[PDB]
Amino acid sequence: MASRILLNNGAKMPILGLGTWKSPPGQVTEAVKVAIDVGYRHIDCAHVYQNENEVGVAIQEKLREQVVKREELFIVSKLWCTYHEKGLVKGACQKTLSDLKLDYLDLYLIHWPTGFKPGKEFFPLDESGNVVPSDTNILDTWAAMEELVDEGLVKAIGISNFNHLQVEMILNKPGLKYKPAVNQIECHPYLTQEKLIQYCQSKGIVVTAYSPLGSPDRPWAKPEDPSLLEDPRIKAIAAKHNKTTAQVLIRFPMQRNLVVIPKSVTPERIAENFKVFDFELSSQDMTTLLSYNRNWRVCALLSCTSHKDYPFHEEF
Ligand SMILES: NC(=O)c1ccc[n+]([C@@H]2O[C@H](COP(=O)([O-])OP(=O)(O)OC[C@H]3O[C@@H](n4cnc5c(N)ncnc54)[C@H](OP(=O)(O)O)[C@@H]3O)[C@@H](O)[C@H]2O)c1
Repeated sequence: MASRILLNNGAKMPILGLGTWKSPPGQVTEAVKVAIDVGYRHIDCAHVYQNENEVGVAIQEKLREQVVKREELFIVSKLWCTYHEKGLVKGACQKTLSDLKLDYLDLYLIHWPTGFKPGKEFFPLDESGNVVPSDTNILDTWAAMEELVDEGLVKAIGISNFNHLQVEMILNKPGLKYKPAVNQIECHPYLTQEKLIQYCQSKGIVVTAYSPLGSPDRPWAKPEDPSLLEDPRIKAIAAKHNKTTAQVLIRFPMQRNLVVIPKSVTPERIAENFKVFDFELSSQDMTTLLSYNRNWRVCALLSCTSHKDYPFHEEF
């Protein structure tokens, strides 16, 4: 298992990163400092997580402390849906850069294919509860992303939560200047994503798997929901390999040539989750884990199911 994957912009991306959604602002600075101390070189961020300033304090301290060089870090952030307009993308990117204390991002993603009305609210509502869309389409927002590469603000651009028709729309864009480097999608044994992964990989797009542990801290969790970390079948694979269930769930996407971004703010778990470069799941184990697919999503963007660009009506 090599530690980095080559992207279609010629840069290398670490295959294991630290997620930061739901990491409290008073804990995430320590989480990121611990992560860099124990070997993580990739941090996954987003403006909508409301904690980039605190992530940036950790990054800056470790760069100042010469624990790591900027060229060795791979920092990812994401353009939120209320900034898809051509004239707002640069300022959104620069706010993220200012918060993270960076003068460039390694990778900047369109967070969702759905544009929303600009304004202070991240989910602007009509008086009945539906998301108010933007009329800007995915192709014009992609051209604005391409401008960020040409201005030196980001080294690579990509997409997140795009279905295969939407990836194809980008690839078929008239005048396309830069292909997406990455599609970041939910992926774990209950949402195995074979068709969309195959498609992206065949096009040279690297896939990043989010919520690899099934996001047990997601806000909308219901007791009745399936639970990866408690599934006795997965616990049995882990026991056979003398690893934790989380370590099996992180190694699984790595062996599919995916990048994976488990989140923790607990120092012991941050270190445990990185200790996945020293064992191998067999092909039988991989096929067994794939067999647990049930098309179950943590993140279904349920307030946006009538948006023209809602991604999850499509079979993949
Ligand atoms: N592009 C998108 O739309 C999108 C959507 C969702 C997620 N993401 C990204 O993907 C990252 C990961 O997904 P996620 O945050 O949904 O969830 P996740 O990584 O699947 O699970 C995080 C949860 O697992 C717990 N945990 C971590 N390591 C553990 C271990 N070794 N043993 C037991 N429990 C453990 C964490 O607890 P503690 O933190 O308390 O330790 C937290 O409650 C996000 O943080 C974000 O960066 C992106």
